[PDB]
Amino acid sequence: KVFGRCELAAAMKRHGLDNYRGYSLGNWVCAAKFESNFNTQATNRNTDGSTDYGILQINSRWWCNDGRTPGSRNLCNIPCSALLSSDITASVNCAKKIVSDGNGMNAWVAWRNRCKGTDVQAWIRGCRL
Ligand SMILES: [Cl-]
Ligand SMILES: [Cl-]
Ligand SMILES: [Cl-]
Ligand SMILES: [Cl-]
Ligand SMILES: [Cl-]
Ligand SMILES: [Cl-]
Ligand SMILES: [Cl-]
Ligand code: NA
Repeated sequence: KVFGRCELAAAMKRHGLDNYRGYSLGNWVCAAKFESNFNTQATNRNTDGSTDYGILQINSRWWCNDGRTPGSRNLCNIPCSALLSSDITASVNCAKKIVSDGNGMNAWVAWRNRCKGTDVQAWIRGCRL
């Protein structure tokens, strides 16, 4: 599924991400824009052989099981394929665990490089939330 900007903002709010660990909804929408372009089916292989899955590009190295990432963990206790669903529940639940892990949204390198410190409220501007 390819979400619209306000459509995803609304879904993220419905699943309790807005202001989760103090990160306003525009931070989460900005992260999703640069990680996946709002596409739930986005996948990207990392040089180390791990893979990033879904709207928030969650990595098989730590967070999900894809059966092909040696020495990895599955801390969200999910198959990485669950992160590609049109329903964002599994991605949101796993993202809440990641952002609680100690470095907040810095875990998302695209958030640190493209969203951090910017006018992230622009991402929810005009949205009926
Ligand atoms: Cl957009
Ligand atoms: Cl915001
Ligand atoms: Cl594995
Ligand atoms: Cl594990
Ligand atoms: Cl599995
Ligand atoms: Cl959803
Ligand atoms: Cl933080
Ligand atoms: Na894994």
